[PDB]
Amino acid sequence: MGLISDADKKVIKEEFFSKMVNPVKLIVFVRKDHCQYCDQLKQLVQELSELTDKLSYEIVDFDTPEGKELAKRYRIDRAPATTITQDGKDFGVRYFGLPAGHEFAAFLEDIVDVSREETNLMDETKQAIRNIDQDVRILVFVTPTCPYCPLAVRMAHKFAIENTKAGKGKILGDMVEAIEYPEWADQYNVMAVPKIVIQVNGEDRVEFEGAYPEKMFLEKLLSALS
Amino acid sequence: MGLISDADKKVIKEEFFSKMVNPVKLIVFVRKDHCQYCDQLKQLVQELSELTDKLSYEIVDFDTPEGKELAKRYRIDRAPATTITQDGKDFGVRYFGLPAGHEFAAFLEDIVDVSREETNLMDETKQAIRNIDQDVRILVFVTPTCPYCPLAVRMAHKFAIENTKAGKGKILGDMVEAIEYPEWADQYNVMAVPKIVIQVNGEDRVEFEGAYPEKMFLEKLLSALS
Ligand SMILES: [Zn+2]
Ligand SMILES: [Zn+2]
Repeated sequence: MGLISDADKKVIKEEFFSKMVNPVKLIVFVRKDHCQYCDQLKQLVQELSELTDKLSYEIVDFDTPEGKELAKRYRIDRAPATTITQDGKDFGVRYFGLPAGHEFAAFLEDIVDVSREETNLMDETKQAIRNIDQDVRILVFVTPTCPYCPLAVRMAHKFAIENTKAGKGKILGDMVEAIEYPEWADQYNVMAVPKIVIQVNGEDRVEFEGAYPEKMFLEKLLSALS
Repeated sequence: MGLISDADKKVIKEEFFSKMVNPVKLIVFVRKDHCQYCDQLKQLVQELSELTDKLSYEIVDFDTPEGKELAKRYRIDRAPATTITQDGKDFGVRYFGLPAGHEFAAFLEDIVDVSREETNLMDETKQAIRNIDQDVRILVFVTPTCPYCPLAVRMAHKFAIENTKAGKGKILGDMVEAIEYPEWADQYNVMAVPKIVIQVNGEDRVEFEGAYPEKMFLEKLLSALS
């Protein structure tokens, strides 16, 4: 039932989904082993798609040969994962795990921006991001209780949307819910969050902790591109 | 080196350790397998004991038959764990994992209260806590980035100190650093923190999320004692 209260539904419809333009499809990858919150993720996306005719979803079994083929196409290497697409078009906007806590609002805002295919990034930032031609993966490790984590996840996602808009689609912005991916978090000594890891061509280049303002965050990414 | 800066040392000495009365001994349990931050914990306690002659420590290897005997005596069932004692006397004040983030200040405050063998708990709360005669274990799951988590950990620890003072010593207040104990956190569906689990006689009785004020927190514990 109410993973989303009826009062919440009204707010979501009025303050978020009323701003949608193009149809968005939530492609969710799940599996049978080690998916503690997979059912919650499943029901969340289903309840959200009932609030508007511009939102749809597709549940994919990562364990199947079919799911593996789809994942590869969407550059997904783990499950649970959700990529927010514009009618199936990959925008590099992904969430690994459950978007709980204030990550929920970031999830909704991401849906709107992919739908609008634009962001509120500063002009200078947009110019730089749209010029990036290298494969970049931005991992943003977060925990459910983290006031500033959403800012970092949204920044990574705005970068991905703009690069996709430019026709490159080379930036992957990945929110990673640490509680659900302990081995991955441990790999990067994640304690304080948000912890950001920028990889270029599959190799680590820059790692830092904290939600940095737009200008400083951009600077970090550009420096990793050296 | 500086897990603790020299400026930090001055603050610690002046605002915390200057208030100590009786000697405190930090008994730390470590192991070889799955102790990612064991070395950091080790160096932290060693650096802290250098700031005052009223603080000492003892590193115990949980893997050894000797360490297992000591752990049993200190009611420790996992490693890494640190119990804050008054010259070796068990006060039910434990930390499972690294006291990073603002848990560091809570760690220092706990050292002072065990040293003083008293707390700032309200009179009514003290009266009720000192009367508890049942075995109670309060688990407080936290993450490094969690503004209100320290409040809950300190409340659990103040309860343990008072019950020990009363001559009962039946309350165990356990801070559990979720990142380091994922299996344990998963067992209790820990997402939002702090998540509190109150067990009486080894069995779960009450589970809730959030730092509740003193009165409400006490109410929760008493209700589990029914
Ligand atoms: Zn409104
Ligand atoms: Zn001062």
